[PDB]
Amino acid sequence: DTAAAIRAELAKMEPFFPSGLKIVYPYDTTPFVKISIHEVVKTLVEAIIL
Amino acid sequence: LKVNQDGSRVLLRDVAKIELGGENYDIIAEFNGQPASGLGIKLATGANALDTAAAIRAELAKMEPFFPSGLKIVYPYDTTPFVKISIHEVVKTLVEAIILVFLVMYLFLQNFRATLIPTIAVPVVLLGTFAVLAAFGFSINTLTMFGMVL
Amino acid sequence: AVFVPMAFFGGSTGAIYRQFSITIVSAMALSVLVALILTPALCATMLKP
Amino acid sequence: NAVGTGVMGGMVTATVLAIFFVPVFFVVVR
Amino acid sequence: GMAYLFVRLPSSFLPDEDQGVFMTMVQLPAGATQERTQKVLNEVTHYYLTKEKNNVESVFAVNGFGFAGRGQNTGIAFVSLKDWADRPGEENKVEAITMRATRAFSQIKDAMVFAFNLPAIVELGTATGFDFELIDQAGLGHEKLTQARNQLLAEAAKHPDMLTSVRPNGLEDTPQFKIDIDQEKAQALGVSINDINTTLGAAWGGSYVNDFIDRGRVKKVYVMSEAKYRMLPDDIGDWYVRAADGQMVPFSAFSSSRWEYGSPRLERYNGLPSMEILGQAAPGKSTGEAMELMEQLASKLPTGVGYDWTGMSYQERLSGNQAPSLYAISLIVVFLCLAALYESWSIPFSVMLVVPLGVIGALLAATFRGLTNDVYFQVGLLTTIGLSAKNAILIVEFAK
Amino acid sequence: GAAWGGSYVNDFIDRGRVKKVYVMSEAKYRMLPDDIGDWYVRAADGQMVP
Amino acid sequence: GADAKTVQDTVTQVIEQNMNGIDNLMYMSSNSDSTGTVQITLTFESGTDADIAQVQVQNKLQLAMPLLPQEVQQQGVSVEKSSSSFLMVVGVINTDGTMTQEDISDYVAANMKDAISRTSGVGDVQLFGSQYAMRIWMNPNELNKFQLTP
Amino acid sequence: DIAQVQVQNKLQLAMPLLPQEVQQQGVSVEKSSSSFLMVVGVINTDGTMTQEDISDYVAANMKDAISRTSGVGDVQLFGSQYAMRIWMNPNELNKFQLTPVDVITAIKAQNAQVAAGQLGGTPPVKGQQLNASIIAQTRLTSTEEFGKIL
Repeated sequence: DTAAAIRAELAKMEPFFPSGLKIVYPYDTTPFVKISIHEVVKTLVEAIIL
Repeated sequence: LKVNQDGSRVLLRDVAKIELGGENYDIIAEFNGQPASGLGIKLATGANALDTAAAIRAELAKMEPFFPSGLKIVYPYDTTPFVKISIHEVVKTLVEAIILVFLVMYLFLQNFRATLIPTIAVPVVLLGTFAVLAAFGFSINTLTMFGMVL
Repeated sequence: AVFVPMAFFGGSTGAIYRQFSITIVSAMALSVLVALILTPALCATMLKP
Repeated sequence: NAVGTGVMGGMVTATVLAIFFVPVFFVVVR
Repeated sequence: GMAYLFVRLPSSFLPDEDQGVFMTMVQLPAGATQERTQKVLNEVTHYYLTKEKNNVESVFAVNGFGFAGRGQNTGIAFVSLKDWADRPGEENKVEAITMRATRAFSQIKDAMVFAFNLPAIVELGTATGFDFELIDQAGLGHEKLTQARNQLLAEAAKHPDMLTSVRPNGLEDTPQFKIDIDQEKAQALGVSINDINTTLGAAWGGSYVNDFIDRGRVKKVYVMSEAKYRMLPDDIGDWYVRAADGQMVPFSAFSSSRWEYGSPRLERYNGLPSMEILGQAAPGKSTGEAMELMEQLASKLPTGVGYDWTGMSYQERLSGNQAPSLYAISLIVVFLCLAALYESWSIPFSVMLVVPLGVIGALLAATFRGLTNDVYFQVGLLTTIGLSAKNAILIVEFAK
Repeated sequence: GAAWGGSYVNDFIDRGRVKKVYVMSEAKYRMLPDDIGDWYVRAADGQMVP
Repeated sequence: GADAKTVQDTVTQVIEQNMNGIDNLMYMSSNSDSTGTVQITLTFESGTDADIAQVQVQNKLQLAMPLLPQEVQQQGVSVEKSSSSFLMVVGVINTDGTMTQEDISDYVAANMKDAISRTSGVGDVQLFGSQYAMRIWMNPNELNKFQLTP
Repeated sequence: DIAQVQVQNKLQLAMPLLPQEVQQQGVSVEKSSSSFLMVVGVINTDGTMTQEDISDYVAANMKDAISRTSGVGDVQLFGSQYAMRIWMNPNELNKFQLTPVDVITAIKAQNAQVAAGQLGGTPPVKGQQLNASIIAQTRLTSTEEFGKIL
């Protein structure tokens, strides 16, 4: 939610940026949580068909 | 401010009018054209019941005795009588809805002895209701009292 | 089921639906329990045929 | 007023109606 | 017809129930004086006391204290109506009284023509339209910030089809006497830039110096100079400041003046300068309808200019977002419990079908009298749904 | 201190945003010990002193 | 005696830029009157610890307090659990002309308000008028004669 | 939270003891975690920007916002918001016979908001019709205004 709402403030900041300013994302704990889940809910589904 | 050459002295008094005035003369009010002052009170987020006003007329309670001649508290604007008259005119609504039921009750089963059962059942439950209430924080409100009758 | 499921204080208004949706369900369960004992108890122990 | 009104209005048309339809959309719902 | 009568019947939050109390706000123009405003507050107290002495108990007027603005320019008037009883017919009720007055103070040199009731529930009257905020997301200023506010207020004022009453908030922009010290022309004159300021400030703004005990109570000591010597520009010169050399020097000797422009109420929203825009939905349209437009009209605005919603338009509301989801559940769990003691999947239909019957009366009654679709009606609707199912249930039950 | 460490003086508005004013002296005049001498300080009498 | 701009740049900003890391916060709506007053307001999600919030802000302000001019500090800052909408309004009047707007207020400010503002009178108390203060009204002419500045 | 506050107040019983330079900088107390939660970087798609620039575009437009949102704790800004740098030349200074002290003293009095009152305010001479605020010195805004200091 913190990061959820970090890309909240930045959300609307992007429109008034001058030429040459491009946000870039090195380092990020997000995809983990995204891929940590996915690759579990799958584990749960499969354990069902199984 | 300075001791002058010719032996004399210049005091503040000599360069300025000196009197007790307000810290700011921006706001000035009248209660019916008569000059007056007052207390513009508020609340603290999620403050307490009228208890606030209950306890505003607590401090003022004992202040009145040492007031000089001419000082009379007056009460323009007040959320109190509402709560007082908002209740009253509900508890009445609740009582009446009882006598009302006692009647419809009678008009169907002629029997001051039966008609008395639902007469003993409704109050009971209401009582028990403020109970379960408090248990969840909710207070007797000018808004909680409706759902009571409804 | 029609009362309770509103107790969802959802929004600046739940500020009231809360103040509401419960006051009734309570009053109700009370009445249901009440109406379960005492009432049957009274109407059973109380007056003429 | 708000409270009561809708309460009454609805209650009347709910008694003189449900007393005829209920016996119906019950039989029917068989 | 139930759905019809239902979509027809309009909605609100809570009823403005007369609270034997209410208040009228007074607002004069730019650079108006405490005297001038007071003429207004007087014309206001006269009304309630003369042409309405029958309903009004007492007026409490305050000159120099609005809901904003503050200072000699705004006024408030806490009114206290007579006992509820001694005020029969709707004619003598708050809505009427405030109405008459609004139309009354209408014929006066300054927009204060108001008075109103206590928004149903203190601080919680966040249902009177919308709140718009214009932000200065770029290096722009008060110049362009407002300069894009007039330009927005136009686009919306032009088509009163989906937007009504779009204005700003007391920003005004009155003149200002700009004094400009000619540093050198003074540094050269033998006068410290410090003695200059404290002299200009102590004299025209006031200076909180020391404290002192006045009857066993600490209070402040202020230095400010008599009124007569600071009411007019020219007066700036009357002031002399000591020089290193030893002799006084007038202000006019080391400074020029000139009227400029500023804003007696610069504001901001989340760090960035801003400007608040208020307004009403539109005759027969909900906030949302009125808003989608407001977001568009802004897009036109210069670059940097941006927006956001505050209190009274930060959320989306009941009938139109809330109830249509929870109402689902209420009668969604109904088809449950109605199986927990029936078991048929089809039989709980009967009881369900009743629901509409009562809703028709409630909607009917609702429409006949002035009444609107609000919390209480809502509240009532549910209980109405209950009683219905009640009767139905038993009938169906005993049947079974 | 003002010369080799920096001195946070006043504030100023730079595009409608308050920011700081710093006094520190160019780099070239504070990279080496000997440079300590280059600095002169006023005297009561009126003339500088290394 | 400071203009909206000097009090927006000098105070409003040094206090807005210092509002960071604050648990819950929907937005802050600042102002800056020509009156020489500012009034940042912070709003928190419903149910947010009224008290802990009322304090977080009264401390992240300190990381800025020593930055406000000496005149604003010497005045004093005020942080609190608002409500913005009075809860009652006692007025005090002169039953005898022995009092006045200037007087009545002060009799209040120094004897009624102090008490009522630390009772159940939660939030804040707006005093319609002002406690007395020693006013020194300088005369430039006189001052200039004796060769003195404020 | 209560902890995050206790410490931010027992500090005050000391704050007035730190030098004026540390206070003028500002102290920072907070609910750390010591271990970043994400790191957005901002780059120059065009050479029109630079480390010195990009940072500042951020510091003055992106961080203030992101540090009072859900961006709980603190936000480390990789770089620094601009600031007016005055790079003194000792030789020059010595020639004109000036020390960094005159330079500071100079700035402090030529770049600063000064509160002057208004026209016809608070307690006015009855009959006044105009009421306007007075504006005096107002903080500098351009590298250029600073260059003209005397």
